[PDB]
Amino acid sequence: LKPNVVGRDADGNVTVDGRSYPMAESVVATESTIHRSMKEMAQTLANAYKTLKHRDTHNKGNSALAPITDENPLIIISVLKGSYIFTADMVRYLGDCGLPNVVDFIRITSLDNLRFTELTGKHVLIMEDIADTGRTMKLLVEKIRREYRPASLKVCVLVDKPGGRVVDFKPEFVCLTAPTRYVVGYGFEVNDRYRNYRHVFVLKPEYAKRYPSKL
Amino acid sequence: KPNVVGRDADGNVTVDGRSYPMAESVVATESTIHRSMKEMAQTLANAYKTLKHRDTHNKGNSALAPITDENPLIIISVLKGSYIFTADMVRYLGDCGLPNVVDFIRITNLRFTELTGKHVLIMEDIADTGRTMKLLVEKIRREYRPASLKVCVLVDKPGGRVVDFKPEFVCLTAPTRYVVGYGFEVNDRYRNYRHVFVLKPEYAKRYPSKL
Ligand SMILES: Nc1nc2c(ncn2C[C@@H](COCP(=O)(O)O)OC[C@@H](O)P(=O)(O)O)c(=O)[nH]1
Ligand SMILES: Nc1nc2c(ncn2C[C@@H](COCP(=O)(O)O)OC[C@@H](O)P(=O)(O)O)c(=O)[nH]1
Repeated sequence: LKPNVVGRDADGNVTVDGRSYPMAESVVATESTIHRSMKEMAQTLANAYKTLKHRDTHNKGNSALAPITDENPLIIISVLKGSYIFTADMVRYLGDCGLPNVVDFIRITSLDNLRFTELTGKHVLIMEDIADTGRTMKLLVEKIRREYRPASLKVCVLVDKPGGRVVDFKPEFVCLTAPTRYVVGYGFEVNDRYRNYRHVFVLKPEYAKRYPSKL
Repeated sequence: KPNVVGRDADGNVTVDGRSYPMAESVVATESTIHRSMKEMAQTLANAYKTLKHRDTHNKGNSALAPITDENPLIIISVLKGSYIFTADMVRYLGDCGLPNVVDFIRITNLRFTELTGKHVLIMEDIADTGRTMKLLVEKIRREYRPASLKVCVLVDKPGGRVVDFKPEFVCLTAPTRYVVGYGFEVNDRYRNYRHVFVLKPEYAKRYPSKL
């Protein structure tokens, strides 16, 4: 939550706190902005699920609905790969707000299904890093809904790019909004590069095909 | 940054006012964990910074290439218990200026194919008996043939060693007890906690239901 300083070096490259980022054209959101919006999002999510009830799978002898506890946590589906840093930070923030949850990962590239089998009648939250065309999440929502029929199925995204929509999809929860540009940093990649950066940047167009070689 | 560890009215372990009824005791608070990882990031950095390996960015070049954004350090992370640890770690690695990329493998899966002649580092949450990592190391070394293959762990429990395996890099050393928090869990519970706790034995079988 430390305040970040955005500037330019002598070469004219975008710098954040003295560190130069030659691949960046501009700054979408510094680390401070990102975590501030995730802390408030955690509180938003906590308020939305705190008093909710879903099917009891801890005790199968019970027929009544059960509140969200450690026995019957919120089911969080994290979308590999870009969402793993976003998810790691968020679940800890959710813990601060006292929201019981468990995470299973799925790998989608428009492939690697869930290990969880009890999603029926459960409150499920999908954690995706970014929504652009909306195709990835639209396909994922109807797939999860058809195969499991959860009590609820909402989507939380770190970054939303509404200007790039091609289908009818709206994330219930949105941490940040970005312009219709290719962004990098904090999960966002260019052939797995720049993923571990602490800020979200607009990528220079001349860096789009920087690393075409197979990893 | 430093965390206040105490006890509430019921004798339950508390960290920063928040009670943890499942905890027997605190292994390491968030501040300690993060301090260790920052130092480990520096250790890793100084160990790979000057290293050189196969250039796959430019296959036209036959000479070895330094670790750059073109040819990054290959990091293999093990789902699921190691993703939070890996998340924090790669960022500290970014601070220390070490280019790296991460692929995940689930064991209880690698999509990267070009590890040959590359420096590879495995990020694992815990090493106990050593069986999990000894098997993973041998599999990679014969099915990818890397230039180097070292393991970095968050928690080492050397009193649990029953096979021939010693991780090159260790953040925290713990006794032979079952721990929860910060990646470690019991049936996926308590994984999101910011600290590592010794679990009460009675809580070991608290969630027998399949997820
Ligand atoms: N780095 C980066 N990637 C983007 C961006 N916008 C879209 N992608 C692709 C994909 C990310 O996932 C990883 P990958 O598996 O695709 O490599 O997300 C697809 C959904 O946004 P969609 O368009 O709704 O389907 C962006 O601004 N930056
Ligand atoms: N929460 C927690 N988990 C632990 C602990 N000790 C070991 N594990 C997990 C174990 C495999 O667990 C299967 P999974 O559910 O994680 O997939 O991993 C041990 C291998 O590293 P080993 O060295 O070969 O024995 C511990 O103290 N606390």
